[PDB]
Amino acid sequence: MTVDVPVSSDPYANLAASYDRLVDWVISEQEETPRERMGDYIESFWRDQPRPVHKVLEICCGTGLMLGDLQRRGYQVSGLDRSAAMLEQARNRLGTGVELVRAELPEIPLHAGFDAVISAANGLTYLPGTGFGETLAAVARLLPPGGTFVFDLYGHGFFERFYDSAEPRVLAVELEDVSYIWTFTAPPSRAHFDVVHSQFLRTPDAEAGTYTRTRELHRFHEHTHTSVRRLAAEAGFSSAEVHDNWTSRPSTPESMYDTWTLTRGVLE
Amino acid sequence: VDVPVSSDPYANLAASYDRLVDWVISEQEETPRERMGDYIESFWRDQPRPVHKVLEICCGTGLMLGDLQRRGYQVSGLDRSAAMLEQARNRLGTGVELVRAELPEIPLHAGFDAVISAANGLTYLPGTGFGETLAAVARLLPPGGTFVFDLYGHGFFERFYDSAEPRVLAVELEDVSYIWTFTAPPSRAHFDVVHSQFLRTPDAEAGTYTRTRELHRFHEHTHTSVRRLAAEAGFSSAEVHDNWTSRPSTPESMYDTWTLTRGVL
Ligand SMILES: Nc1ncnc2c1ncn2[C@@H]1O[C@H](CSCC[C@H](N)C(=O)O)[C@@H](O)[C@H]1O
Ligand SMILES: Nc1ncnc2c1ncn2[C@@H]1O[C@H](CSCC[C@H](N)C(=O)O)[C@@H](O)[C@H]1O
Repeated sequence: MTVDVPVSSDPYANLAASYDRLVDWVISEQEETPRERMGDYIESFWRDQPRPVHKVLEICCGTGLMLGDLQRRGYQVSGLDRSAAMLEQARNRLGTGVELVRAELPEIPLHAGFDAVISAANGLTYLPGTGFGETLAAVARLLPPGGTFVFDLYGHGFFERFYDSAEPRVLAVELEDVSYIWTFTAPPSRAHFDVVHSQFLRTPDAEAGTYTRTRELHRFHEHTHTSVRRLAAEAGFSSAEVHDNWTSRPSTPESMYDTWTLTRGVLE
Repeated sequence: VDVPVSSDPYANLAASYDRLVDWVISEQEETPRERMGDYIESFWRDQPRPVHKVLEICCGTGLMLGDLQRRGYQVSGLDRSAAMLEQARNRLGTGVELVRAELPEIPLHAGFDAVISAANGLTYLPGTGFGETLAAVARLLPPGGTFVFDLYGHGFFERFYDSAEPRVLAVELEDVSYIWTFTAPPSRAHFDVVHSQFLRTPDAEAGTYTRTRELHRFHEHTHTSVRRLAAEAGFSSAEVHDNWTSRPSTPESMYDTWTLTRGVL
């Protein structure tokens, strides 16, 4: 339909069952960092901090790809996501002993503290500026002095790559049992950035060649370096560094993904 | 999942083709039929013999023929696709002669003042059938009669077959979504596009689509080859320009427009 696709309460509800396979493709062809290398970066940062990390929360934990990596390294992990469908996959991966809470950021209905909080593979880009700042504030209240918060965002280069003309760009891939078509549009103001995620899955109990299309609107926000630094300071983080895509290289106007390392200050 | 060449690659596309052409025009530099007709008419007005009877081979759904019909020419069409010709018969009416045949066969029993082929149908012919088609067209024309057609230019093959991984292009249109995958063998003897098409399923609940996949197999005919085959067919002149303009053709051209003139016997 040429008419606009509305924003659903859970844009991942139809994707959760095929998400892990799609991640494999984004890692191969769209520079997304493997969760093992994200974990290596996170652990290296933690090892530079004076307080040891044991309890870890991931917000926007999705199907648990990042949490599963940390579980295998020996951490006591917990997850939060707004999508029941994603969390069902995470439950299968992590087992029944891991706490997984369904909540929509900036709400974090957890009272006990964590030694560290993370968010991998760009979930925080779904938050508008106001809710992003409130999420940083909520994460700060879970951390002790010196505790860390490590997350990624789409970098400036992502927005310039996929929103560079009045005419929308289209990206597609055909995988074994699913075809995806992504159409990227943004308002003239560029206040947010939309992707229509069209997914074609074979229709069960139907003649060969039959597919069911579902469409979901994924609405992204660019959080600039200057805004992230301001909101981190407001939330009570005494330092905030950014690097290019889970490496030690500087973040630049070309970066496709930015990786933020925040340290909680000493004022409660 | 490999796709073979169908006898009619356009059978599943004919019903959606005119709308797809609107998108190619707005995004892939295909020339509107009115501007192709303008170019053709300007070329004809440089010839000493007036043009009235016009045949288009690879006439498809009749978009080019409809433009010339509007201008007053007596038009005829040839295409191998019954599905495409059904659309052409709707646009042009029942009085226009439309013949189903696969080039190089042209089963017609009278000549034309001019022959055309618009929007790159002749790129589906390999070298041998392309040369035989030029020979068949020459035999429809009087001395000095002209043949105007387009081909994919060198820039098209460079743009879509240079990457280390096969290029994928896509769009969602009205009731149909397309994914195109561009591959070529190492020999580069031909150039393939797999046309993966999701078309709404009639009488099914909303969101049901039927996928069909068609192989479109293209050939690059170099300028040297075209001039050689034009000479062999009996054309005395053969000029090439960039995409239906008077600008010269270059290695960067996406579309080449050929203007051939039949020689004297
Ligand atoms: N406001 C919000 N509150 C909670 N979860 C959110 C959210 N906005 C997006 N998400 C979640 O962000 C996730 C992004 S996909 C990333 C999943 C996982 N971290 C991984 O490494 O693969 C989705 O599961 C989505 O449901
Ligand atoms: N060998 C062949 N013989 C006859 N028609 C052919 C052919 N190879 C390709 N075609 C036809 O070439 C057409 C290309 S599409 C172009 C259609 C029309 N000239 C227009 O201006 O839109 C299709 O209709 C296809 O069926």
